[PDB]
Amino acid sequence: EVQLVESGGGLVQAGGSLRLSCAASISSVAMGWFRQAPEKEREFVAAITWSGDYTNVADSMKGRFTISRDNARKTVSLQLTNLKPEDTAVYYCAADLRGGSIYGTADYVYWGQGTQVTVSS
Amino acid sequence: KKVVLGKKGDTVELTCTASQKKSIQFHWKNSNQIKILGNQGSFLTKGPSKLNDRADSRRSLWDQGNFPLIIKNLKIEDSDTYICEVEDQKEEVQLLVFGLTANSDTHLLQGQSLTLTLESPPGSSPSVQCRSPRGKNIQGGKTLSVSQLELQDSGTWTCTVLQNQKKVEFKIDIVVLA
Repeated sequence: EVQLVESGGGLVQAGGSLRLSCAASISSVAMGWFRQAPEKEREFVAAITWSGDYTNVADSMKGRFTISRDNARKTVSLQLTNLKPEDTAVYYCAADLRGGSIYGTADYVYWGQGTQVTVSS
Repeated sequence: KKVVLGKKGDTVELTCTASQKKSIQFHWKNSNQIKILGNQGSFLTKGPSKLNDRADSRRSLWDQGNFPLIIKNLKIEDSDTYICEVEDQKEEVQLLVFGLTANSDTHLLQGQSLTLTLESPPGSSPSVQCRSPRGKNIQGGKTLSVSQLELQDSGTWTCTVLQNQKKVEFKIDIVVLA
């Protein structure tokens, strides 16, 4: 059992930057971020291996979004830059791929409730 | 990273070459840092693993300083960064596996729509170009929609995937009935 609690969403400005955080309550599992807008499919955003040595940011978001983690604090973080109205969504933290590749599968076991990001034009 | 594309169900060979034309100690690992194989064989002897019995090298090439990683019967989830370490050097290879399917198992009728879908690793955004049996070229992203099939569309379609400046080609047989 793992608990995931997101924080950092809110109402932000187009062109701005925002850092989201997720507090877990482990240092041995992959973690990821996803997002879902109203009446649209949930979308993979980014993943990071247990050690933090490898990351996988979605091709369409590379060079705007980055992902990091802190195993001592049991957190994973998502850095958003140059925000667009199209980035408005609930952003979800996820954890545990049962050892799978962060480049090969997105079938995470544990999921947070999500934090709302709204980008004002 | 070097990028290599693989086809679902096929075999892929990830090359690794040392500075010296001779055998020396090497191993391959995945991005999770699990060792896969090396000079003394497969490391995957500790329990069930994703790559169990599907990963090999070409032992006969090691004395030429070539230490490839071969993965057979590819799954989309084999997509990963694989790291070859030989002595003090490490080479990273990003494998991306794709599969091509149509939205019909048996057959389509003249006038029906066709959806070609490239099964893709998470976060990839390939571009796809397909050529019909008539010779018409269409292009788009992971999913291509054709509005209506003609009898002349019955036959082998050829589709090329472009990802990270690398290309791989699929062929798929579409049958259109009258």
